[PDB]
Amino acid sequence: SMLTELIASNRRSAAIHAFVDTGLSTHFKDGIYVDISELSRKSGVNYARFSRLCDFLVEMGVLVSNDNKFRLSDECHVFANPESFESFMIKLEICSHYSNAWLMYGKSLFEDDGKSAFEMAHGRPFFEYLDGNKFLKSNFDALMTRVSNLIVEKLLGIYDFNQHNRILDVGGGEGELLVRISEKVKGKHYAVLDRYSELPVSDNIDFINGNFLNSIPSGYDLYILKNVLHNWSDSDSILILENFRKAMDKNSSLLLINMVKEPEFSRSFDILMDVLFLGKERSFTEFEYLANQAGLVVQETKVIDQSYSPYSFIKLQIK
Amino acid sequence: SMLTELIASNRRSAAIHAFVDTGLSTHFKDGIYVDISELSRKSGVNYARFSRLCDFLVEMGVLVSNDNKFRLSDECHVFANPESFESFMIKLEICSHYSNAWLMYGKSLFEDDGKSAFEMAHGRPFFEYLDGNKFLKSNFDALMTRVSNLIVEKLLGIYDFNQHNRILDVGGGEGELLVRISEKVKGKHYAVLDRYSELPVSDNIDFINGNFLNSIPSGYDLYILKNVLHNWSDSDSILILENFRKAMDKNSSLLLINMVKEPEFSRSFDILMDVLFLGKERSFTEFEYLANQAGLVVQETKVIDQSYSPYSFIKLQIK
Ligand SMILES: Nc1ncnc2c1ncn2[C@@H]1O[C@H](CSCC[C@H](N)C(=O)O)[C@@H](O)[C@H]1O
Ligand SMILES: Nc1ncnc2c1ncn2[C@@H]1O[C@H](CSCC[C@H](N)C(=O)O)[C@@H](O)[C@H]1O
Ligand SMILES: COc1cc(O)cc2c1C(=O)c1c(O)cccc1C2=O
Ligand SMILES: COc1cc(O)cc2c1C(=O)c1c(O)cccc1C2=O
Ligand SMILES: [Cl-]
Ligand SMILES: [Cl-]
Ligand code: NA
Ligand code: NA
Ligand code: NA
Ligand code: NA
Repeated sequence: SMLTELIASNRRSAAIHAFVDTGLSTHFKDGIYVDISELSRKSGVNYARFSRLCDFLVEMGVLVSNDNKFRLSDECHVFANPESFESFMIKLEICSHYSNAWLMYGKSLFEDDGKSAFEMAHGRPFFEYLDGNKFLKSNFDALMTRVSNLIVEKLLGIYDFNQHNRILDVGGGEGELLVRISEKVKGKHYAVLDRYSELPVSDNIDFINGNFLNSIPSGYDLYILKNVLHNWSDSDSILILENFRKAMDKNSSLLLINMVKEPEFSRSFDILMDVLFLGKERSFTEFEYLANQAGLVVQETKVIDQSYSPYSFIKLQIK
Repeated sequence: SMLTELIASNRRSAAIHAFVDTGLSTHFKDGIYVDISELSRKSGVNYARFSRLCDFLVEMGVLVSNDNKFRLSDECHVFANPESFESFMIKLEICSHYSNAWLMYGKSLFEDDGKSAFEMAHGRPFFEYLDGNKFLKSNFDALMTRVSNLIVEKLLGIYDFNQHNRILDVGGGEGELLVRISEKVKGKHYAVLDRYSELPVSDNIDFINGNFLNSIPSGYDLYILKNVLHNWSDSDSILILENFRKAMDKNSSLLLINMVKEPEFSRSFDILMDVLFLGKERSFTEFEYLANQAGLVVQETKVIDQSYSPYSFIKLQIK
């Protein structure tokens, strides 16, 4: 029935995980039709049991069935690429750590101790836990790198980065957003601030071990804060933006770049942010309120279209 | 995007689990519109965070919004009743044991040692593992009891049980099917065979600790095997049906009752049976083949429509 299949939504995620995480999906590059008998002989996957998984993947629209063969659907071409953001998303979505966090979600709703479902499961908040877990950290940082790579071309197209001299990407992770910007916009100073036990190394990138809850370093005319605030409470968000306002002079600019809450799109990500961080999706208006409270003003507003989600682009300056 | 929401199908299951497993759904009995402010004050659930969950549950069609209040959709009325099959399905669907089984599914497809994804995760096959896990055993047996209770009315309607005298339900679990048949079909001898560490007690029900892989007790004129064969390989299924043929005389009948593989219905359950048992869903044709190979012939076939799945009713007799 519709309802029992809704209850069993997890089966769709777990099916995709088996198909993509094993690397079986990498045999379906360039929309090629795959004979499962041949794939079974080449890969050593069980023919009868994988054929049954392929029938389910057809039902979900991941595979297209023709002439006793299967191809990826046009939109699922990304599953053939293990470097795609969707491949890294699949690795994490139903990993044990996320699963066990989701199992504490119900209980998390009856607590007001500021402990995420993730912390209730694993004993530390998300990013603190990732310091001790290479699987989660490597794959999460990899995922953030892939979605950074996807938006950078559109970002360069809607904002003049050439006007700026000193650029700091705050919570920039592996720092791939600025590495890509630095390749198109030459002759600037490029710095990336995050939590680093060992500093990353990249050509003409200054990696700074820091904490945006404590302080943001002064002496940059461009600050970038991309996909950070949705990991934080309203109070922690205001604290971060206040730390920016203190670090900024009259001429400096802050680019607040985030996935933005719109009524046309699914709320599933809003619930994941609650489970992992006690974070939330915010509308442009809700972002603007937090900026105002922190003593910042909106100079420019733009919407950037990504395949998976709309993005708010908010240029901020001190009042 | 549709694709990222497909990858994140698990979030739908986890949201329903948080809503139902906490008992919050039990505040929505009799299609009543609930004020979330009042529910938050009464239950101690966080208002803002539960309201966000309610928005996701409306999106999924579990909740219906009117006048800033929420009711269960008509089909989701079952979530208000903690004794419903749908409540027990929710409890098990994303429990840690099922999740960890699903995470071994990919690896299971490359092995041919007869070890299920579940056994690979947990160290024993499903039913053996349940002997040492009260959470899994009690909830699984409860789920089977609820779905037995749902089918009994239509089953009595399509077959004359009054013609029989000695009736054995094989792998009958808690014995709910025969207990319900017994209270509408009086004056018979009722027996239930399963794997019991302690024999259940029920009025005029003979509970038998047995093993249908080894032997079925003879002398019954009606045998019932409901929702067993989908837990077993084709070879183990033939063995079970062979043990019936040995136990049966000319006059005895075997009612093979099972969820049946139809093209119109989802293959998700077929994949779950692979993960948990190296089992599978079968068409009437495939069931008839197994029966024939065991030396049983089809006397009559009927289709029983249940809300969640179509059922095959197959009356079998010795050659
Ligand atoms: N207290 C803190 N100080 C600095 N960085 C922090 C932090 N807590 C979390 N972070 C970092 O914040 C980042 C959030 S994920 C976003 C990464 C990057 N801006 C992008 O959009 O692709 C992570 O890299 C995490 O390590
Ligand atoms: N070797 C074995 N011998 C007997 N019963 C077995 C068995 N292995 C598993 N079972 C039982 O088979 C049942 C499968 S679930 C089906 C239960 C019931 N017939 C119903 O339709 O609701 C479980 O109760 C399980 O304990
Ligand atoms: C916990 O996951 C995230 C944390 C972030 O700070 C930002 C993103 C994510 C995501 O999981 C994510 C995703 O799964 C798909 C597309 C984008 C993102 C994030 O930007
Ligand atoms: C392990 O799960 C099952 C094993 C069975 O032998 C029969 C059923 C199930 C189910 O999980 C199940 C379900 O989740 C929802 C409706 C029916 C069933 C079974 O009949
Ligand atoms: Cl997402
Ligand atoms: Cl089901
Ligand atoms: Na719970
Ligand atoms: Na189940
Ligand atoms: Na889970
Ligand atoms: Na889990």
